[PDB]
Amino acid sequence: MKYMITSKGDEKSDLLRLNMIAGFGEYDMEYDDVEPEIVISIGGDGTFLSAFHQYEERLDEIAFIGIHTGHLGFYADWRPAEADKLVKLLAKGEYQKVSYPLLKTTVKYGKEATYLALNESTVKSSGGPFVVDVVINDIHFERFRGDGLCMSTPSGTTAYNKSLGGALMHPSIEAMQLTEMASINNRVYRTIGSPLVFPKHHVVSLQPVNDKDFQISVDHLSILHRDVQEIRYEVSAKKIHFARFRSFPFWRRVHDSFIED
Amino acid sequence: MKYMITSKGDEKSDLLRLNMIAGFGEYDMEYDDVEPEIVISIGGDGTFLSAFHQYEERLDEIAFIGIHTGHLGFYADWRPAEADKLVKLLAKGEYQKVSYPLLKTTVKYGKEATYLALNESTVKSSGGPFVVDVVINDIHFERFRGDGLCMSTPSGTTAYNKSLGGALMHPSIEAMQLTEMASINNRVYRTIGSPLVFPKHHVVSLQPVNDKDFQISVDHLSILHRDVQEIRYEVSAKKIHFARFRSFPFWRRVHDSFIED
Amino acid sequence: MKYMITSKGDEKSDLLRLNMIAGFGEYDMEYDDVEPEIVISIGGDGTFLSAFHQYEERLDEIAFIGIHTGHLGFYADWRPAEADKLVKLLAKGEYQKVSYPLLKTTVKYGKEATYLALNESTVKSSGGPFVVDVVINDIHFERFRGDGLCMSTPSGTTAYNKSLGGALMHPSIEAMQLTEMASINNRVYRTIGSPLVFPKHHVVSLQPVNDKDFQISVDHLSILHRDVQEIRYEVSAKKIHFARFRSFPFWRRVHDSFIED
Amino acid sequence: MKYMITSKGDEKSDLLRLNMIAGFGEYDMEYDDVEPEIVISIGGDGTFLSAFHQYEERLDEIAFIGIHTGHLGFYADWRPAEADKLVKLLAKGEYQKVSYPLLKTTVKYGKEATYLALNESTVKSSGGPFVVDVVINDIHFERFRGDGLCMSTPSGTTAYNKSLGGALMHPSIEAMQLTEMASINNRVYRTIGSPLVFPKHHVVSLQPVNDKDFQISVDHLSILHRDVQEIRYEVSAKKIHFARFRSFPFWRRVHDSFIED
Ligand SMILES: Nc1ncnc2c1nc(Br)n2CCCO
Ligand SMILES: Nc1ncnc2c1nc(Br)n2CCCO
Ligand SMILES: Nc1ncnc2c1nc(Br)n2CCCO
Ligand SMILES: Nc1ncnc2c1nc(Br)n2CCCO
Repeated sequence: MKYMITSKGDEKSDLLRLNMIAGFGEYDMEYDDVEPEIVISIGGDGTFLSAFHQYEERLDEIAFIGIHTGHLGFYADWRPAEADKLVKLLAKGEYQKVSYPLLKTTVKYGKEATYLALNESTVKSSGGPFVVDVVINDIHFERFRGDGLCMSTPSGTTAYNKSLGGALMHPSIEAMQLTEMASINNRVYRTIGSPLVFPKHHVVSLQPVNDKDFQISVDHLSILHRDVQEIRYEVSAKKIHFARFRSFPFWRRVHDSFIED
Repeated sequence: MKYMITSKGDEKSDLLRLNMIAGFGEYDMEYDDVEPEIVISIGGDGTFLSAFHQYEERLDEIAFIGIHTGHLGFYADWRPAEADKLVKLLAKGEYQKVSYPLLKTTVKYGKEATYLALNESTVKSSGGPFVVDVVINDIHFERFRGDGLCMSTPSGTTAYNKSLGGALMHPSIEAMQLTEMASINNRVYRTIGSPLVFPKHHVVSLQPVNDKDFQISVDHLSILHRDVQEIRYEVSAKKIHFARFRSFPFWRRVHDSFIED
Repeated sequence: MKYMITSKGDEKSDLLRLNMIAGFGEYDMEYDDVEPEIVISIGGDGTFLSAFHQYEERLDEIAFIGIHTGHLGFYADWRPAEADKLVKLLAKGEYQKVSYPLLKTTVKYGKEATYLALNESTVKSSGGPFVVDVVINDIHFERFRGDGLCMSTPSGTTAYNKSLGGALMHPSIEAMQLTEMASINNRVYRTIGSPLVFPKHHVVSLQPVNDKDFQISVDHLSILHRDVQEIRYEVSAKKIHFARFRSFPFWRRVHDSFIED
Repeated sequence: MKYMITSKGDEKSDLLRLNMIAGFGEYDMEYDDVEPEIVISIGGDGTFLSAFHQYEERLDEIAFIGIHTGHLGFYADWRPAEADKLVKLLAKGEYQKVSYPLLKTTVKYGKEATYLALNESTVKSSGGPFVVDVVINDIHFERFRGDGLCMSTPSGTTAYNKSLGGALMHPSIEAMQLTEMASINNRVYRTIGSPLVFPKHHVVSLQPVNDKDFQISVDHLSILHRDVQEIRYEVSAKKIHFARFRSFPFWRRVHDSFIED
C-alpha cells in the first residue's frame, strides 16, 4: 500500500521514522505523501492533528495511526517499542478500522467558508465584548455574553472541552458538545450554564449582536474573521478512520491519562 | 381505547380530571386502571413519575401524556386549557409516539433485585463513609470516595444530574450519564471529576470496599439495602412512549424552564 | 507542664505514644488527661478532631499539636521521626503559639443548643426535600432548595468545603465560608450559586419552610434534630491554639497534600 | 468643596449631570476636574471604573459616589431620582466614608511598571500556550497551564471572578482571590483547581517558562507586554473611599443584582 510518515521533528521521532521506513522497505509498501492509504504519525496528539489536516480531503481512503514518543496521547496511543510489530501487520493488511465523528463549522460573511475539526472549534471576540445570540434549530435559545463558546467532538471532549467543565463521552456516540467560557449571569443576562449535547442533524447557529469580528479556531489553526453574519455548527457526515491491531478501550485511555498509568 | 387518569390530589387537578372523564364519556373510550392503553397524568413531573412506576410492567402497550396544573414540567408539558382538545385527538387516534431511553439498575447481595428509572438512580452510604470501586466494562477505572454517585437518563439530565454539574443531552440519544457528588481529590484519592456519558451496552459496576450498606434510590423511591455485593448500571432495552399532538422540542422545553417563558 | 496523648488505636500509634511518654518521663512533665496544658494527637486529622472536641471547654489553656502516622494531615503535620525532638522543646517551653478561627453553630427549637466546629457544619433534610430561607444579618437573601449547605472554617476549607467547589483561604483570615450542595436553579428557584465569605460579626440564619427536622453535623458528630425553629452561623470568639517549633506555611501544606510531596 | 462629574455620554446621563451642576451652583461648591474632593460618576460600573483611574493618584483626598442611569451597579448604586437629595448632603458634609481594598500589580522586564486595580487583573498568552510557574511567598506552588489567571479584589469578586467560579467575599475583608481559567489537569500537569484567598502582605509571583509575552489587563485597560521576567500580585496599601448617605449592605446589592430586585 501507499504510506507516509510524519515526525515531530526531534531526534527520537526522526530516528524511529527512518527505522519504520527501512522496515517497510522489506515489504510491498510504497512511500507516497500525495495519495497515501496509511498515514503514520510519530510524536504526540498535536503531531497527529497536523497529519489529519494535511489529508482531510482524503479521509475516506486513509486509515490513520499514531505513535507517541512522549507520554500517552489519545490519538497517538502506540509505544515506540511496538513500531516493528506495527510494520508487520500493516503490510499483511486484514486489520480492522474504527471511525470517530467529526464537527463541521460553516462561517458566513457579507460567501461561505467551511472547516472540519477533530477536537473542537471555539469562538472569541477580538478586543471588545463577546455577545452572540444562540439559535438551536432555527429557534432562539439564549443570548450568551462572556469569553466565548466551545463546540467539541466526541473524541475531543478529553481536551479543551474537559477543562471547561464539559463531560467525557464515548467516541462511538455521533454527537457534539457545547460548553461555555466564563458566562455572565445576572438578572439581565441568562445563560443555561450546563453543557449541551446535540445529536446528529441538529444545527447550532451563532449570530452577532454588536461587533462582527470574531477570533475563530479549528483545532490548532486560529484566524481572525471580519464581518461575520453567522456561525453554524453541526455533526459532519465525514468520519476519521483508524487502524486497530489490539483492544485499547477509550475508557482505559482515559484512566491511563488522568487516573494513573 | 382503555384509559386512566391520575391526579395530584388537589382541587385544580381533581376538577380537571373529572372534566376529561366526562369529555371522554362522549366517545368510544373506556376507563380502566388495570390494562390501560392511554395513561394521563395531571399535576406535575412528580405526579408523572408515579404514573410511570404504576405501570412499568406494561410500558410497551401504553402511551403516556402529562398535564401540568402548575409550572411547565418536562414530562407534563400540556397546559390545562388544552385538555378539551386533548380528549378529541386521543379518541380519533392516528397520533404519533415518541420514545425515550431508560436506565436499568441491578443490585446483587449474598439474589438479584432490578429496577427501572426514568430520571436517575443514586447511591449513598448509610452513616459511614462512601467508598466504592468503579468498574467500567470489567475494567477497574477509579476508586471513588465522596458523598455518592448519580447515573442519569437522557431526559433525566435536566433534573438532579443538572444540579451536580452534568450536561444536558437530547433524549433521542441512547446513553446514560454518570456524575459525582462531592468527590475527594488529594494525592491519595484520584477521581476523574468530569461527567461520563456511556453508550448502549456499556456496563458500569459499583463494588464496595469496606461498608456493604448503601442508600440506593430510583427516581422517587429510596430504600436501604444491606450486604450489597455489586451495583450494575446500563441502558435499558425498554423505552417509555409518549403521545404527541404538536411539536414541542426538547430544547424549547429547556428554554422555557431555565431561560424564560 | 500537664500533658496528655491520644492515639489512633493501632500499633504504630500506640507504640509511638508510649515512647513519647517515656521520653516525657525524663523531664518535669506530668501526665494528666483532666486539665492538660499540652494535648498531643497521634494518628491523623480525624484523631486530631477528636482531641479538639474532648477539650473544647479548655481551649484557652491548651496548645494542640498533631503527629501523622499515615499521610500528611493539615492538623497532624509532624513526622513520627520528629517525636523525640518534639519532647525536648515541649519541656523547655519558650515555643510560639498560632491561633485559628472557629465556627459557632446555634440551634433553636420550640431552648438553645450551641456547638463549636473546627472544620465545618452542614445541614441536610431527613427524608423529605430540603428547603430553607437564608437570612443574612436579618435580611432575607435567598430560598435555598437542594441537598444542603456547608459553613466552613478557614482551616476547614481544605476539606468538605473544597469538595463542594469552595475556595481555600488562609487560616489567618477571621471569616467563614458558605457553599451549596446541589442547588436547584430553574425559573422559580433562584440561588446565588457562588460561595460566600462572611467576615466577623456577620450572622447567617437558616429558617425552615415546610419540614422542621434536619440532619445537622458538626465536624464528625452528626445528630438528628426535631422541631428546629432556626439555625444560626457566625464566627466564634474562641480560637484553637497550636504549638509551633518550625515554619510550615499553610500554602506549603496545601502543596504537599494536593500537588505533590 | 471642589467636585466634578463624569457622564456615560448619552442624553439620560448628560441631562442629569447638568441638573446636578445647577443644583450644586446653589451651594458653596466649586467645579474642578483637576483637584476635586468629590467625584460623582453617572452611568454604570464601567463609567465608575473610568472615574477611578482618572484620579488614582489622589485616592486619599477623594470620596467617590456613583449613580446608575441603567440597572443597579455595585459601585453606581444610586437611583437618578435621588440626585437632588444627594446634592444637599454633599454640600452640608458630615457624611461617613467607606473604604474598600485594592490590588497592586507589579510587572518586571529585562525596569518596573506598577498598576492599581479596583476589580481584577488577568494574565493571558499572546498566541502561543500560557505556561507559568506560580510562586507564593518565595515558595514554588504549582506550574499552571491553561488560558490564564485572574487575581480579584474583594469588591471585584462579583464580576469576572464570579464567572470563573470564584467566591464572593465581603469588601470589608482585606484580601485578594486568585482563580483559574480552563486549567489542564492530566497525569503530568497538576493545578490546585480551587480558588485561593490570600491575606494582606502575601505575594503571589507569576514567572514565565517558555514564552515571555503576556496580554495583561487591569480592570478595563489591556496592553501587551514583551519580555516579562515576573508578575507580582499583592494587596495594595491604598484604598478607595466612598460617600455613604444611607445603609446599602453589600449582601443586599448582591441580592438585588443576582436574585431579584
Ligand atoms: N483529543 C485530545 N484529548 C486529550 N488531549 C489532547 C487531545 N488533543 C490534543 Br492536541 N491533546 C493534548 C492537549 C494538550 O495536553
Ligand atoms: N426530568 C426532570 N427534569 C427536570 N425537572 C424534573 C424532572 N423530573 C422531575 Br420530578 N423534575 C422536577 C424536580 C423538582 O423541580
Ligand atoms: N481540615 C482538613 N483539611 C483537609 N483534610 C481534612 C481536614 N480535616 C480532616 Br478529618 N481531613 C481529612 C478528610 C478525609 O481525607
Ligand atoms: N465590581 C463589579 N461587580 C459586578 N459587576 C461589575 C463590576 N464592575 C463592573 Br464594570 N461590572 C459590570 C460587568 C459587566 O456586567
